[PDB]
Amino acid sequence: LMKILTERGYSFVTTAEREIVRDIKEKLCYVALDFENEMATAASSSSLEKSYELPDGQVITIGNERFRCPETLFQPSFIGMESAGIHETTYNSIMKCDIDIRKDLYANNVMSGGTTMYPGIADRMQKEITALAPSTMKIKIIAPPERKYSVWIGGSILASLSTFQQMWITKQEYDEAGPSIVHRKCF
Amino acid sequence: RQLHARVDKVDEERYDIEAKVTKNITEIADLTQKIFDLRGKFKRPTLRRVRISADAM
Repeated sequence: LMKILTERGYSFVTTAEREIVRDIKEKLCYVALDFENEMATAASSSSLEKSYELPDGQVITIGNERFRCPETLFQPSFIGMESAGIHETTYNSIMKCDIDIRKDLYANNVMSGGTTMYPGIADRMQKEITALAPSTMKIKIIAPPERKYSVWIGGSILASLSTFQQMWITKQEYDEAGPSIVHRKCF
Repeated sequence: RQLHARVDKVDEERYDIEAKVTKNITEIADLTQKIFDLRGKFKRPTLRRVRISADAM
């Protein structure tokens, strides 16, 4: 996004400016269910543009860049990465598992963390994986409102489970072994 | 001596009912253990105090 906004005439290079671009993405961006159709209109009309307030009273108006940036999730080549995207990774994680595993993984794709809040992402991911998946099979995405924070919650759940109170490295075992112990005790 | 045979065999039998109820108790423990699993699946997520420090400050 810093580079695409440069193309539009707004240079963001310093720390304050870099923090703003991150904030712009968080408030204005989305992925879109259908990139090409979304770009066909975003690239043609102001009706798909949104203005962001820069903290000096000036504004920046962003159009198809609003989705072309998040689109990197489906097209990593946008940042020089060799990858077919997040739906390829989801797909191969299912495909490389045994066929009696795959049915349960297809039905349980889990969104966690940020980017999962972008408009079109839960629907787009389900569409992108079902497109690679065999027919008959049900492909489904889990994407709760506990977005961007559910992993913290999972931390809270695990830390407080009775099943987990034997999983702790104690300050006895650590002092005797040193930090390499974490490799044997955690996972 | 009939009593001695009786106490031999009935000692055996009370030890046997002992072991039978012992297996009943062991299987109560094990089936109720997998049942602890079953109901924990359902009840563990709430064994937690939540939404305390959210606002008080």
